[PDB]
Formats: sequence, C-alpha cells, structure tokens
Amino acid sequence: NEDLRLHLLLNTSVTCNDGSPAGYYLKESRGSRRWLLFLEGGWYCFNRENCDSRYDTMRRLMSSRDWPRTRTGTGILSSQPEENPYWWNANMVFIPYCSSDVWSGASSKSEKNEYAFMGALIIQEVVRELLGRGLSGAKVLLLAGSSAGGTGVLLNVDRVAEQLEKLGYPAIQVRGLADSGWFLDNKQYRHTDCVDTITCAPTEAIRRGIRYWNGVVPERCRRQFQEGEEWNCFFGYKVYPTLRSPVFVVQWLFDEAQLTVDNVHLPVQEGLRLYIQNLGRELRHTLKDVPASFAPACLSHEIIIRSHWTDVQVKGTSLPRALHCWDRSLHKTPLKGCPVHLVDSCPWPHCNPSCPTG
Ligand SMILES: *[C@@H]1O[C@H](CO)[C@@H](O)[C@H](O)[C@H]1NC(C)=O
Repeated sequence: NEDLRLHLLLNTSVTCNDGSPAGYYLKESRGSRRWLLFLEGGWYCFNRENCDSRYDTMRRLMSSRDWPRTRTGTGILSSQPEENPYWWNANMVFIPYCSSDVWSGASSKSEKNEYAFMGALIIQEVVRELLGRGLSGAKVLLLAGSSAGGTGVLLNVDRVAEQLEKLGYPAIQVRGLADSGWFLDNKQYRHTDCVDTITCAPTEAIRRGIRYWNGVVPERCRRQFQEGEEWNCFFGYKVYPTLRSPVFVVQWLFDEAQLTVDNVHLPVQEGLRLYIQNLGRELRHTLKDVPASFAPACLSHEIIIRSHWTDVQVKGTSLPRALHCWDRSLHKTPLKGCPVHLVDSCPWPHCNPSCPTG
C-alpha cells in the first residue's frame, strides 16, 4: 500500500520555490479524530546563487513538477501497529518541503523574485484545506517535523493554534513534535573560514535567508529580539520558552547536523574530546526545562519517519512510549510509570547501546 496520496493545493498561488503548486500527501482515517501533519526537512537556501545550486541538484525540494502521486508512510507515518505503536490509526499528512526557507517564508515569485519562499503560507493553507477532509472535527492536531521541518514546527505551531482558534475550532488541541530541529548557536570546534556558509556561518546564513524569504518568526519571540535579530528565533532554546502550544522535543545529543556546523568529524585528541563532551552537556542543559523530550546519546540525524524509530530507548523507554506518555500527561505532569522526559546522562556518542547503527 502507498497510503499517502498527493493533493496539490487548490490555491495554486501558494507555491514551491519555482512557482509550481505546493501540496500535501494524505491518508484519511475516518474512524480517528487525531491528525498528524509532518513537515519534511532538508536545509535551506539563502540567496540567488545558493538557491540556483539547490535547483540544479535538489529540485524536488524546490518544485512539485516531479513529485510522485503517492508515498509510503514510514515511522510515525506508518499505519502498521508494529512499525508505529504511537499513532498508527491517525489521519496522516506529509507536507513536502519545497520552499527552502525552514518553513518561515512569506514571499511570492514575481518579476522581482525568481523564487517563491512560502513555507509559512503553505502550512496555513494546508490546514485550511484539510478542514474539508475531516480536520474540523479533530480532537488533536500534532504538527511534527524533522530537521529543518523540526525547526519549522517551532516556528509555526503557535500560528496553527491561533488560526484554528480564530476560525472557530477551539476543541482542536494543537501540539508540536520537533525532531532534530533543536540547534545550538555555539562556538565551533577550531573554526575555519570555510565557504559553505550554511555550515561555516549558520547565524549569518539564517539572517541573510530571512531577508531573502521575507521570513516570519513567532510573534512573542519576534518582539523580544526585534528588527534584524529574528534569526534568534530559529534556535530552539530561545524560541521554545515563548511558545504556548505543548511541544515534544526529540534531539540526538550528538546530532550530525550540529556536529557539521560545529566543524566536528570523528584518534580523537583531548581538545576535541572535551569539545564533544561539552556539546552533549550543553544540549542536555537546554532541555532541562522542556517538559517532554527524548534525547539519546547518539550520533545520528532525524528519527520520527525512520522505520526503526522504535528501536532506540533511554533507560528502557522508547520514543513511541514517551510520546504516548506525553499524550497521557496532557489529559502537564507525567503519570506514574509513564515517563515523558528521557535524556541520556552518558557523555559520548553511542554510550547508549540502542543507538542507530548507520
Ligand atoms: C491564495 O494564495 C495567495 C498567495 O498566498 C493569496 O494572496 C490569495 O489571497 C489566496 N487566495 C485565496 C482564495 O485564498
């Protein structure tokens, strides 16, 4: 079965980068009042030349022209109980990432602009269009995402909640699940002036991108940092405290993208060993006041739509279990025997034997 079926947006003015219509893949589950809306990741591009490169060799992330009519749901998007213990019977939606703007953009293609950056508008239009396919009667809408999509969750969840409330759907509980989108703007390991700006100078690439995209960040965070400093709101530990919606944060303690931006490659000598240990400690520190989180001591990247997402455990608790326990806590404290805060204490990648094998 290829249960996720493509729907191009009916408002064809809400577009991928090249002006083709954006869209979503849907598996309806008419017996369920739960909705999972998943935001795909895949970095971003921050100026014309950088986006032209991406257009040459990552065109599916910039255009719907060659999207397949169907997809197979994997991980948290699987309808098989064995693969997805959490939400196998839910209404599932996969929103392809074709805006290259960390889901923040609000700029149309025009004679001035070769590319459209409409990620923030794509999300709201998908939500409105799903109201006609069952969403209006929902109990829960979980906005989930991996990598740039995880950061997209942080940047968009409260706007989805506000839009639904304002449209007359107050009984839909809007929640977020941010996977591999919780980054540190930390000092890099033995920084050099390398030419891949996105990994060599992330805060500068994000600042530049936001201007190029007419990028939008959540209001309360925007108001804290003010004009020119909206890039701050792309960093989980900064934006998270400003959010009203419940958000479950999944983050490997040694996320491959974090290590890339930190100039780290894995004998490892003292300086790098201390660097890596401090990285894990800093990440754990940022998660201390997040109620519900899952952060294993592994070197990996993304998890929630991977088929083996059920395998990793922190202190004997899997991610699907944690997510279930989170659901129970929102009936915002955990229930006895049902942990929601699962962060490894060990200090080196793969000190947890249940880490993904690569
Ligand atoms: C469709 O989307 C465009 C671009 O976001 C917007 O300006 C326009 O108002 C929308 N039309 C409708 C009918 O919603």
